[PDB]
Amino acid sequence: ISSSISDILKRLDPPEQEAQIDRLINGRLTSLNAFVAQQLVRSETAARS
Amino acid sequence: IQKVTVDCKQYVCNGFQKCEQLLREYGQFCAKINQALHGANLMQDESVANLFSDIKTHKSQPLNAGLNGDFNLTLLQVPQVSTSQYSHRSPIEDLLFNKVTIADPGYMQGYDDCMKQGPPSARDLICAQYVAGYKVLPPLYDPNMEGAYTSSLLGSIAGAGWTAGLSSFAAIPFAQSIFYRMNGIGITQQVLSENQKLIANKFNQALGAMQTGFTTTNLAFSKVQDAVNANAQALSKLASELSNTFGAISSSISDILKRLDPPEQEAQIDRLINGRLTSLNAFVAQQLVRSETAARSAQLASDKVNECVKSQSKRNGFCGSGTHIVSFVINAPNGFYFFHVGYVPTN
Amino acid sequence: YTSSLLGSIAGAGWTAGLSSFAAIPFAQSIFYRMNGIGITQQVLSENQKLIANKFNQALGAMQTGFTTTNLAFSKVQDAVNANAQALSKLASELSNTFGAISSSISDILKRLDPPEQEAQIDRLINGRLTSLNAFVAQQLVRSETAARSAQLASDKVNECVKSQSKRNGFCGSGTHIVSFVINAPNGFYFFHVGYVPTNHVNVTAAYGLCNTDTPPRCIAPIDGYFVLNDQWYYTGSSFFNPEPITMANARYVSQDVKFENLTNQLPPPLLN
Amino acid sequence: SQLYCSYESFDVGSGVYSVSSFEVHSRGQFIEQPNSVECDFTKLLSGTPPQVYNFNRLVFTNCNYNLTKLLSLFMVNEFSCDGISPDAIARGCYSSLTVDYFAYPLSMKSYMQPGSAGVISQYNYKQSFANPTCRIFATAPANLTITKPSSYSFISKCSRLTGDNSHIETPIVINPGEYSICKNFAPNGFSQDGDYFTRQLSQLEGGGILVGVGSVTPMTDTLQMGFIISVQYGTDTNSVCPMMDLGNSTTITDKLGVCVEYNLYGVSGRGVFINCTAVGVKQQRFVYDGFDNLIGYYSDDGNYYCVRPCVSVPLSVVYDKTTNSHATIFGSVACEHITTMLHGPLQTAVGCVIGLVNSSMVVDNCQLPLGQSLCAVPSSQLQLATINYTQPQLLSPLNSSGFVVQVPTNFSFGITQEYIQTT
Amino acid sequence: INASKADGIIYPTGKSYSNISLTLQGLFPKHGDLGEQYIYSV
Ligand SMILES: *[C@@H]1O[C@H](CO[C@@H]2O[C@@H](C)[C@@H](O)[C@@H](O)[C@@H]2O)[C@@H](O[C@@H]2O[C@H](CO)[C@@H](O)[C@H](O)[C@H]2NC(C)=O)[C@H](O)[C@H]1NC(C)=O
Ligand SMILES: *[C@@H]1O[C@H](CO)[C@@H](O[C@@H]2O[C@H](CO)[C@@H](O)[C@H](O)[C@H]2NC(C)=O)[C@H](O)[C@H]1NC(C)=O
Ligand SMILES: *[C@@H]1O[C@H](CO)[C@@H](O[C@@H]2O[C@H](CO)[C@@H](O)[C@H](O)[C@H]2NC(C)=O)[C@H](O)[C@H]1NC(C)=O
Ligand SMILES: *[C@@H]1O[C@H](CO)[C@@H](O)[C@H](O)[C@H]1NC(C)=O
Ligand SMILES: *[C@@H]1O[C@H](CO)[C@@H](O)[C@H](O)[C@H]1NC(C)=O
Ligand SMILES: *[C@@H]1O[C@H](CO)[C@@H](O)[C@H](O)[C@H]1NC(C)=O
Ligand SMILES: *[C@@H]1O[C@H](CO)[C@@H](O)[C@H](O)[C@H]1NC(C)=O
Repeated sequence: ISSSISDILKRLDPPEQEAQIDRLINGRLTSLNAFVAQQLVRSETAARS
Repeated sequence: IQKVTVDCKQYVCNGFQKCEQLLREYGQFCAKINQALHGANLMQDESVANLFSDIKTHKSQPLNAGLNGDFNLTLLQVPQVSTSQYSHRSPIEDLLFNKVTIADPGYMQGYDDCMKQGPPSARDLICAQYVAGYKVLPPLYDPNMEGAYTSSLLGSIAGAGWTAGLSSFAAIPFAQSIFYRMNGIGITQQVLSENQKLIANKFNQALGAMQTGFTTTNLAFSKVQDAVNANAQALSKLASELSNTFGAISSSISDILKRLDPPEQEAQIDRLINGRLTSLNAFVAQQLVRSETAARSAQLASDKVNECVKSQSKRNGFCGSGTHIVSFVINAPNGFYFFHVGYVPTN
Repeated sequence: YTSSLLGSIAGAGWTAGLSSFAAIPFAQSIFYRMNGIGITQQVLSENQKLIANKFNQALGAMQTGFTTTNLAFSKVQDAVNANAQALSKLASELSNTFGAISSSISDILKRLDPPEQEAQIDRLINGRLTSLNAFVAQQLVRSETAARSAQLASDKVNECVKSQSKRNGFCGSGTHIVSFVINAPNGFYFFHVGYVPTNHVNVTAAYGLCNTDTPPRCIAPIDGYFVLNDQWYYTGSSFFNPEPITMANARYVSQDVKFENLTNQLPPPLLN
Repeated sequence: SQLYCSYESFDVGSGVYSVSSFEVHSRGQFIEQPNSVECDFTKLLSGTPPQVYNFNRLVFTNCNYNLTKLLSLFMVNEFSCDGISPDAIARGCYSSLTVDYFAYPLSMKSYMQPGSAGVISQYNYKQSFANPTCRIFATAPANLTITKPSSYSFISKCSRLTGDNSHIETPIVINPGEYSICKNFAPNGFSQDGDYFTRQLSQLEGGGILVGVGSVTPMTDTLQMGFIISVQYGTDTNSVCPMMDLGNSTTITDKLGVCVEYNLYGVSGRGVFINCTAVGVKQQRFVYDGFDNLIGYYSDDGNYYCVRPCVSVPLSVVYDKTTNSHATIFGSVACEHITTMLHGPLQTAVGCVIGLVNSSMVVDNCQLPLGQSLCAVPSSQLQLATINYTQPQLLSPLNSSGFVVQVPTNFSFGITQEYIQTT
Repeated sequence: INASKADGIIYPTGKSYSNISLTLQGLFPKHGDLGEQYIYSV
């Protein structure tokens, strides 16, 4: 419902607020994985340059 | 790099009939993962084969068992009779391979050993390949064949130092070849004649020092450990992401099938399918990057063999620091380990 | 751009820069290139038509080299398949349901009513946005790879096409003589022509020759080998042809104990 | 044929491909269930149910129960479960079972939904979602031992009066699965509607005046009850199992090393059991890894068994399109496993292979490399051949003063082709 | 409480672990906590 946990906690009650927060946790972890892979290639490219 | 392929049906669904029924919708995506990984491993096989075609020695010369003139090359020479299993492994190569922790994949009896092993061992990540679904593949050449290509480089004969090109093969002994290489950097034959045995003592002490130079503080040996860890961390990501719940009640299909009924259990399995299929895509995407990176680095390895091992380099910084005299190469886990020998003035 | 590289002139070969431009005919450039790898002009002047016949055989043979067995020609298909697979991934991800009741937005609207249809559509939105992010990341990595491979392409043309590299392995195997490059799908295609010896003769050589005088004057070959055929002779490194020792092929060096001490039939450099 | 289906084409290039391992089969059962006691429901079945704010809680740990009898006595009007389903309760084991039962009218079942702002959630009962839980509203049997209460009552107010003297009022709300301090006003139910109760709170309780108001609704023709049921997994060495007919206890002694289904004191699954040196604490019946997987077991036989996961043999297919023949590579598995436990073969460095013929050939170039310097050369069966290492030509050093060289006598021009991608 | 001697540590309720180091959520005492001392006349 919102990108912010604050809005999720203000608008919902369990067990629904956990499912909505779990949407962000899985999304941000997957985004963090993409940041790591992107940074690794950039780190290796600059290491051979 | 370590060649890995996955069984998309097994990795996503783990042999559960109900999950595989849902996976029929995503059947196209499972097939592409098997084909991207397969295509990325043919590149490895072509890369390795083309590398050893460039490293190949057309003609070589005999070398004495150890003391060549006054230079001692026992560390770089394959023994006449070898107690160890590897027929073409040098003593310095044994020390390098004895200093790095590599889990044995068991290319021919690994499946039986994993069943026999009750207590956990260092091959737990290896034995997880028959559980999760991935498969570590054997390399194109066995270690004996790899050692043959590198051993033939020590006695490789090319044209003389003053000769043009590589169209002739001169049978100049190792000692006389070292003195010519030192003569091309500013050491007269009058100096070489007078300090002939001093040079041999200097060269021998340098070769004997690298026997204890395999430490984590060294940059070159630090890289050989990172290559092994990168292979191990690629398998760890495969196994660890099989415990990701992806918002479901459990990461194991058994627990979902034991606590829920349709239509809710099919939705929970769909969470694992989508999460695991996306994880495989990331694993495939980074495997292509690693394979291409190693393929390009496999090109650089042959360039340094033809510029440091088979010929003395007039470059600066290339083929090691200082003024290049000679360079040797040994097989190392996932690549080569060069010993560039230079001329470092001290006074 | 590529077809102009064939008639380009950059220098005399023995010159040391790009400043000058010498209009030496293509025939005379190859022979100077072959003389740089260790073949004397006497062999070239005697085997003039033999070299051309060998060269024309090589140029006609590369017509039949365009097969999947060839490594270089396979890399051409691999690049086209890399481009094709990029478009295939975009098309395939629109057949992905991402857990929705369908992969078609039309089906979701047909099958469902709000607020349930918005959730199913939002499921496709997040999946397709994630797929495009993965597509963009792959395209950037490919673009950098092609960018850094284009730098090597400029390196290859300058060293292999516009000159004769002395580096083994680079500009092809054997001994580099001339490299031709042509336009290829998504890159360039080279033809590294090399000098490949086919037969050999084992001959005794000498590191150098000295005379029994004070101080002992000693000489060494310039770019070939001192060779026996009791007299000594000069031969090219890349071809066997005993020739007299002279200032054209003998270079003075300091005295060494591994050189031959000569007393009879001395070469002209060691006389007087 | 699986390779054709994977590539979705009858035309597939010649190569070595990884195909799916065939499905592994269970080969027996390993059941170890105790003759545990019967879960005591005599409080729920013999007595007057309490009110919603004074609910009774039953925790069952090491017992079996007959869910058919409980479900036959009651008539469920609506159940809402999250995290688990009632059938799963009816067919599986769990470490514990918590049942909070109380009298509750069906007309007010809306006030027990998650997120209600009404008085039931604030002051009487709030369901906890930390465990797989279900909420059940049913009707008690008419003429059994369950006796109807006088009426249904709930707490309508529970506040604290602390201001200048009493003007400031603050409600007191209950955390999930907890009682209200206003329960002690009328622990057996409110006598009349709008009963007003006042207590002076001690200093250790925070001080102030506690005010509680009770609301009473008339009793219905049939007793209506509400149940909040929660279960736990992996938190005990013994399980609460409904009386499902699993079968007799079996011994794994005769089936060591094979993959069988197991039901060990309520923990179910599939895997391979191996005799192992005892590790871990015996008092705790199971040994787990970091990832919460069962890796060890202690049995009534007195041994410690390592529980290896049920696995399948990897498979690979070698295809040659021109000669139209194939071979199967069983990777990392010796031929004794295939030959004697399959539900001729040749042992190679890459595993056990069926289809190839050991002609002891050596080949310089082969386009089907199996790995470890092994490749398949087509012939009408493919033949197992070894990649050849051409021995370098040897030139002995010259014994005389000079050195010996090999100069060319004839030559050719070799065109090496290379492709560099640019865009 | 030292917690390097495993002081006041409650074992997992129904599981066991062998030769592994794990992180667990649970009710554990604080390191260096002096607590409250009680003396009996005995
Ligand atoms: C199965 O359980 C144990 C095996 O434990 C072994 O311990 C080591 C000695 C080593 O061999 C490990 O690989 C094994 O895990 C056996 O129990 C003991 O067996 C011995 C010999 O038979 C006997 O003297 C002891 O009294 C036994 N102790 C107990 C507590 O039972 C057991 O016999 C094995 N059963 C088999 C192999 O059928
Ligand atoms: C040449 O080098 C080898 C390797 O260092 C020397 O062999 C060593 O000799 C002593 C005792 O045998 C020890 O340092 C090692 O155990 C040997 N290393 C081996 C066998 O690998 C050998 O002595 C050297 N040769 C000369 C003439 O000094
Ligand atoms: C916490 O425990 C550690 C280890 O049990 C204590 O360190 C020990 O200190 C004693 C001195 O009393 C030494 O004899 C031991 O060798 C130490 N063990 C080690 C270092 O492993 C530490 O002192 C304790 N902390 C306290 C008591 O505050
Ligand atoms: C040449 O003469 C010098 C001086 O007498 C001697 O040292 C050297 O060994 C001789 N070499 C040969 C090849 O005769
Ligand atoms: C459970 O109860 C039903 C009906 O009361 C009965 O038929 C069945 O035998 C009982 N099972 C056990 C194990 O007592
Ligand atoms: C093939 O047969 C020969 C016969 O002795 C044997 O030496 C060889 O090991 C066999 N090949 C394999 C792969 O077992
Ligand atoms: C315990 O684990 C260590 C690794 O930290 C390992 O070296 C050791 O062999 C293990 N011991 C047993 C009995 O498994």
